[PDB]
Amino acid sequence: SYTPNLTSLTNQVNRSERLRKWGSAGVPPGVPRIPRLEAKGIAILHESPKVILAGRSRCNNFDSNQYMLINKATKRCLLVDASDDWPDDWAAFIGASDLTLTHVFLTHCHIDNIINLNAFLTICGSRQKQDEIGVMWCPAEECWVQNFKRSCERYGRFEEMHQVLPMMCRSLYTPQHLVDPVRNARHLRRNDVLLSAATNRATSFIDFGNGVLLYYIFSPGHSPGHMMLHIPTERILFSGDLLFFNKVGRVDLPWATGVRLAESLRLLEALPDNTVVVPGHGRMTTLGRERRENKALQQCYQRQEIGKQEVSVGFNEGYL
Amino acid sequence: QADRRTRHHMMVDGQINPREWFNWHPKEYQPWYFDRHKFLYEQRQYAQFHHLLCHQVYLKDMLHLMRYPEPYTHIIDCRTSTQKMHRWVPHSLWLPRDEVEYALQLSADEFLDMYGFRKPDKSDDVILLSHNGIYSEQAGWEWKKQFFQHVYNYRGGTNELFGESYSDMNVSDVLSPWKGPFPQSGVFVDKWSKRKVLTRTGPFDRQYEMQDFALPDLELE
Amino acid sequence: SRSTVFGPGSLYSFTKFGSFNRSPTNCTLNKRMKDIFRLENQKHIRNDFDRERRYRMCTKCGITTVTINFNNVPSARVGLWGRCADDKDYTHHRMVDITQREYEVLRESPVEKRLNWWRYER
Amino acid sequence: KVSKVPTRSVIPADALRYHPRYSVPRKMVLSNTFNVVGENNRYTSLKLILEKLSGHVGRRQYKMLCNLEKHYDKLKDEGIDWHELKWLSREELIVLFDKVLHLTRTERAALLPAIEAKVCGVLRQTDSRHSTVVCMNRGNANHGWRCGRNGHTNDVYFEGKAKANTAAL
Amino acid sequence: LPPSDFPENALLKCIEKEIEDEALRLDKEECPPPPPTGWEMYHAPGTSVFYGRRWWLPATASAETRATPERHTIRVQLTKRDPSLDPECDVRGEHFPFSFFVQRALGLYDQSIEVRADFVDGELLVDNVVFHGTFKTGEEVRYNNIFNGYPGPNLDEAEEEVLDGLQAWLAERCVDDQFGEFVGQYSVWVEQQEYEMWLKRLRDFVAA
Amino acid sequence: IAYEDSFEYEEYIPAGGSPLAHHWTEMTPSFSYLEDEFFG
Amino acid sequence: ARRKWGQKTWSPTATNGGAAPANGVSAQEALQIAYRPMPPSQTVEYEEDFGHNLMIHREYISKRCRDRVSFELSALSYSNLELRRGQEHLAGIMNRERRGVSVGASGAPDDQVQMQTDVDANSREVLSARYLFNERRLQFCDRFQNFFQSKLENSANGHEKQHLFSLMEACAVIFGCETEAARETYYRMFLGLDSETLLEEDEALRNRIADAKLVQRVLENNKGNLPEEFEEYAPLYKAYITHAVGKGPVASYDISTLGSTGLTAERRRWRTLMEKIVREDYHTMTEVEQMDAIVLNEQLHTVKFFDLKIGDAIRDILQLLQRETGVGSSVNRDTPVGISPNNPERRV
Ligand SMILES: [Zn+2]
Ligand SMILES: [Zn+2]
Ligand SMILES: [Zn+2]
Ligand SMILES: [Zn+2]
Repeated sequence: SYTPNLTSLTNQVNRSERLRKWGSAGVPPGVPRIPRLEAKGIAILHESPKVILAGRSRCNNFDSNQYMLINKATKRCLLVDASDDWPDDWAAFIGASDLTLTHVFLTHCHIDNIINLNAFLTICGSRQKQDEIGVMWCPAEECWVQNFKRSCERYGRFEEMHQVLPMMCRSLYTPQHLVDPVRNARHLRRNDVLLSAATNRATSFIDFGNGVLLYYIFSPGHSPGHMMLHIPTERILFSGDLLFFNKVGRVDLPWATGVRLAESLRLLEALPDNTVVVPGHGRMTTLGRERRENKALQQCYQRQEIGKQEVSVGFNEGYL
Repeated sequence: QADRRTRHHMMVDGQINPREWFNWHPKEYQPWYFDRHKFLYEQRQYAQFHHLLCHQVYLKDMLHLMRYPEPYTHIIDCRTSTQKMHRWVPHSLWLPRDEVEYALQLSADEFLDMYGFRKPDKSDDVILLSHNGIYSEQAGWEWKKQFFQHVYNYRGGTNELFGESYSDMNVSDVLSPWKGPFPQSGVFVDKWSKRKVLTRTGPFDRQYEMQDFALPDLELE
Repeated sequence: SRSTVFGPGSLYSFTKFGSFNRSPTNCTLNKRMKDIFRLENQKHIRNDFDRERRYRMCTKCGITTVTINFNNVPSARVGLWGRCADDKDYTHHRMVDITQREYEVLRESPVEKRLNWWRYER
Repeated sequence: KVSKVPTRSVIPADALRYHPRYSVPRKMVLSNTFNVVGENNRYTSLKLILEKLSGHVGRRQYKMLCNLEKHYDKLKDEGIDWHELKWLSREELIVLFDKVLHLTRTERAALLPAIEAKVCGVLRQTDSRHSTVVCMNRGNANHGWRCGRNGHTNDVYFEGKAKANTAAL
Repeated sequence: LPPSDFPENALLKCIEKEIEDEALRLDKEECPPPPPTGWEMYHAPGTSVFYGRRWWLPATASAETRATPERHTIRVQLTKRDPSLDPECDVRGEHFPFSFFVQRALGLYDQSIEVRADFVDGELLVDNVVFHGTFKTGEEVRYNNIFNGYPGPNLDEAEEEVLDGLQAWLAERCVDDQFGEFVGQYSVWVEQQEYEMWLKRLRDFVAA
Repeated sequence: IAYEDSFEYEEYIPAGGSPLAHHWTEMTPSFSYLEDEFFG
Repeated sequence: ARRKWGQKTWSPTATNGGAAPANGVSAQEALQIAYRPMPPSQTVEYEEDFGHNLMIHREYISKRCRDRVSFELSALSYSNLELRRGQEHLAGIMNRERRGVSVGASGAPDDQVQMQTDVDANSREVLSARYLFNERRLQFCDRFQNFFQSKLENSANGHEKQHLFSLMEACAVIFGCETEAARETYYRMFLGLDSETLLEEDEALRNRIADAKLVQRVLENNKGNLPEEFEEYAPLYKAYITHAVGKGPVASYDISTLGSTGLTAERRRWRTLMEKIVREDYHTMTEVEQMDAIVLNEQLHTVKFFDLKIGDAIRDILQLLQRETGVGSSVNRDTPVGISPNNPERRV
C-alpha cells in the first residue's frame, strides 16, 4: 500500500483495518500469475479486408484483456495494453502467422497493463532474432511508471519487481550515455514514441499501413495520461479503462480525478452508435448501448443538465 | 468561552461526488494508550527525547539532602518568576531557566561575577527544581547539552516541598480561532491535493493520519 | 506522495523535466537565423522604451546577455538554463556590465573572440 | 446514428446520491431481536434520535453542546416511548419536561425540533445488519405519527418486521 | 497609454477590446424588440428597471351605463445572480420576473391590483396577487403596506374557484404566454444596452 | 459554419454544454488585447 | 465578448495540423509561440548568446498572485542577497536532478547498484545490509581481499575479517561503472569526493590565499607577528579591517575556515587514494597513504548507516510506546519507588 512511517505503525486503526479486511492473516493476498491450467487460447475477434483483431479475454487475475491488431497488407502486428500472464502463446502466434511486431501501444501504465511488458519485449525480440519492438505511451504515466515496483509490492508480483521498465530506458527524447571509449541493447532504444496530450482528428494518428489510421485520444480521469485508440474505418474504439460494459473506470486510485473522467466521457459523443467499444476489462459493447443503458453516463449528463459546473463521475469499486 | 467556531476550512466529504485523488488520504488516528495523564515530557510527542530525560530525585532524597547536605551535590532552583517564589529551598542556588543556555557558556570567574556563586564542576551532582518540574526539565536538557555527567530533576519541586499550588505557565502555543492557518491561503500545491489535504473524516477535535499513497483492495470484491 | 513534496522532483520544480542541448553538435545555423530570433529585433520591444535594459558579459564562458524589465520582475529563475563554461551552473558566471554599442560589435563574434577582447582589449 | 443519453427535466435530489457501483444499494433485513416488539426493542428508536441530537452536525461537524443522552435512562424507566412521546399533548409535555425529566431551557430547545416534526421512530433497513437509520419524515395523526410511507402504518416499529401488538405492550 | 504614467494597461486595453467586439458583432439588434399593441416602454438609462404602460377598456354588460377605463402597468426588475458561489453552487436558472399593475380610473401603489408572474421555460407562472389601497369585501379592508403588504397565499394552495376566475381575468387582460415571451426579449435588450454603457462608464473611471 | 467544419470538432471538444475547463485549449492563456502589439 | 453557459460559438479551422501539429512546427511558427503576447508591465524577457546558438527566456508573473503565491513558485529576488542565494538554492535542485538520473532509472545497467536491508523486529539488529553487485565487481572485491590477506595474515582482529572493507566496497561501486557522469554521483554519495565539490573547495582556498596576500599587503604598508597558515584567519582578519576603517557594519565570528587548509589537503588526498584503488594500484602504498586508508575506511563505514540508524531510532520509539504503563510493577523492580537506590537510609 504505502510506506510504513512512525504514525502508521503507532495507529490502532491500521491494525483494525488489517484485521477487518484480511481476517487473522493481516497481510493481503496478492494477485498471482494465472497457471497453465484454466488458461484459454487466443481468439480471432474480427476479420476485415484491412485489419484483423485477435484477442484473449481474462489473461490476468486483474481480469484484463489482451488485443493485437494485424495489418493484412504489411504483415505488421500491434499489441495494445500488453499484459498477459503467458506471452508464449502470442509469440508462437506471431511466428506461425509470419508477422512482425513493431510497436506496443499502452493506454496507461497501471499494473494491470504493464505487468508482463518486459516479458513481451524479451520473448518477441528473441523470436525476432531467429529493429526492435517499440513502445507507444504518454509521458504523464511516468508518475505511474515509478510506482510500478510499489504496485508490484502490494499485489505480490515479486519476480517483476527488480526489472527496469523499457519506458524508463534512454529513448531519442532523452540525453545519451557518455560511455568510456573502449552495448546498445539497453543503452538506447530508437524505436520509442511519446504521445502528446493535444490529440486532434487531423494529425494525431499512427500510420499502421495500407491506409489504416489509428487515432489516439487523450482521455484522463482514470490516469493522468490515458490514450484510447479509435479506428473510424473499422468502427473500433479501444477504450482501455475509460468505458466498460455498463460501468466506467475507477477514480479511487491516486492521480485520478472525477471531473477529468467526466470530460473524458463528454469528449466521446461525436462517434456513431455502431462503433464497437473494446474495453481493457470484461466484455465488449457498443457506444450506442452505453449511451442508452449506462447509468454513469446518465448521471454525468443529468448533472450537466441540472447545472453542475464541476460534474464529477467515477466508480469506487471495479477494475484497476 | 461559549464554543467559538473555528476559522479553519476543514470539511467532511459529501454524499454526491465520488472519492478520488488517493495520493493523499485522511483517516482517523487512535493510538494504543492514553498519554494525557502522564508527565509532560513523558508523553507521545517527546518520546525521542526519552534518553534525554534526567533521573528523578524524590521527596525523601530532598529531605535527606535538607538535613544532611553534601559539599558538591548542588541544589539549584530553576524558577524564573520572582513574584511567584515565596520560600527558600535549603542549600539552593538561584539559576533561572531562561538564562541557563547563556549561564553554562561562561567561564568560572564570569559565572561567579554574574551569579554570585561558583560554577559547578562537570562531575558534581546537580539537582534541579521548579514548580511542577517543567522549567527544571528544560534546564536539565540545557545542562545535559553541556557535558554535565550527573544532572537530576525533582519533578514537582516547590509544589510538593512547600505544598504550594503553582505552575510554570507553559503556553503550548495553539492558534487563535481567527488565525487562519497555512494550507487554506496558498497556491503551494495543486487544487486536487489542496482539496484532499483539507478534508477530514469526522470531527476536527481528534487526531488524523495522512496517507501519501493508497492502492485499491482488489481481493475483497 | 510525500517523497515528491520538497524538490528535486517536486510539483513546481520546473527543472525536473530535462535540460537543454547546449552543444554545437546539431543545427549548424547562420547569422540570419540568429538575427530573426533576437530579443531586440522583435516588434513588441522595439517600440518599448520605459523598461530598463541591462547588457552583461560573462568573463568565464564568454556569453552576452541582455535583460529587460528586471527591476519590476526580478526573477531568480532567469538564466537557470545558462550552463556556463564546462557544464557548470549559472552561479559561476561573474557577469560584467557592457554598454549598448559594444554589445552589438560583440554579439556577432564567437566566444573565444569575446574572451580575447575582454582580456587583451578595453 | 448518435443516440442521446436519456435524462429527465425534473429529477428529485435523492437521485443525485452517490453509489460506488452507480446502482441500488443492498437493503439487509434487520436482526432477529426486532421480530417481536418488547421492552428491550421499544426504546432503540428513542436512543438513536437522542444520540444524533447530541453528536456532531453538518459538514463542519458542529458539536451539539446539550447532551440529551443523559435523559434516555429516565425516559425508559418511566416506560414512555418515542412513539408514545409524540402522543403526549402540550400539557403532558410540560409535566414531563419539568417534573420528571428536569429538562433545562436549552436542552428543551434542542429536543423540540424532533417533537415539532413528529419524527417517525422506524428503523430503516441498510446495507449492514446493525442499522442506525431512523426515518426522519414528518408523521401524520391518521397513521399514528409514522408518516404512512414505505410501509410505516400506525404500529410499525421496525422496517421489515411485524406490528406493535399493543395488547402485549 | 504610456506605462510610466498609466499602470493599468492590462485593463484599459482589455476594456477597449470589449467595446469593439460588443459593437462589431452582428447578432445584436440596434432597434428594440417591437412590443405588442398599446404598450409603451420606458427605461431610465442608469437604472435596471424598465416600465410598460397601456390603457384598456373592459367588456361591460348592457345593464351598466358606463365602462370605466383601466391603467395597465408593467414593472420589470432585472435578475441578479452571485458569481462568488460558482463553480460551487449550481447554475441559476434564467427566469424573468415582472409585475402587472391594474388601476381603475395617481401612483403605482394606491388603489391598484398587483399580480406577480414568472416567465420560466417558455410559460407564465402566476405567483401572487398583491392588493394596495382600500378595497371592498363581500366592509372595507385596507392594504396600506407597500413593502410588507399581505401578498395573499401562493396559488398552488389556493381554492379552485379563485384559480379559474383569475385566469379568466388574466386571459381577458391579454396576459398570457406570448406576452411573457416579449418580457424575456425586452429585458435581454435592456441588459445588453446597460452592459455597453457599463463598459463605457468603466473606461472613464479607470483611465482617470 | 457547421459542426464538422468547426475548430471544436478538429479536437474532441463537444458541440454544446458545459465548457471543458480542464481541456488544454481552455487552459491556454489568451491575451487578445495585446495581440496587435506583438503579431502586427 | 461575453460567454453564456451552455452556448458556444463555433469557429472555423486553420487546417494546419490542428491546434498543435503532431508532425512538427517550423521556426517561423514557433517564433510566434516564442514571443507570445504576455503583458509587458509584469513580464521579464532575457536572451543569452553563446557562440553558435542563442537561448530566449521570458517569464510573466501575474498581478493577482504576488500576495499569496509562494516564494519558491514565484522566485522573486528583490535584493542582491536574494539573487545570490535564490540562484544557489535553485542550483542544487537542478544539479541533483541532472545527476540523479544517471544512477537510478534512465541510467546505464552497470551504473545501477542496489542495497538489500533486513532489520529484525525484536532484536533491532541489522541482518544482511549488503550491496547487490554483479559478477565484474565481485572479481574486484576478491582481488582486493586476496592481496590484503596475503599481507596481513602473517603478522597482527581475527582471521575472518575484511581489511579496509568500507573503502573497497566504496571503490567497487566506482570501478564497475561505465559512465563518468554516473561515476561522479557515487563520489558525491561517498563523503562528497566528487570533482564538483573539490573544485568548489579549491576555489574557496585560492580565494582565501588571495585574501591572505591582501591583508599581508595592508598590514605591511600600514606599519611600514603573524600566525602560520594565515589564509584560514584572513577571512576573519579582513572582516575586521573593513569594519575598522568604516566600510562595513559587521565583523565576522565564523571559525569554520580554520583548519580548512589541512582539511582540503586531506580531501584531495582521499580522492587521489580512491582513484588509486580503482586502477588496481594498491600493490604499493606510501605510509601517508596507509594512514589515509585507515581513516577513510571508518569514515566511509558510518555514512552508509545514516538511513539505517534513522530507522533504528524510529524502532526505539516503537518499542518504547509498547512498554507497561505506570511507574512499573513490583515484580520487575530492584529499587523502591520513592527513593534513590543510592540513598543511605534505603532499607526502612
Ligand atoms: Zn487502469
Ligand atoms: Zn484496466
Ligand atoms: Zn558564464
Ligand atoms: Zn417513516
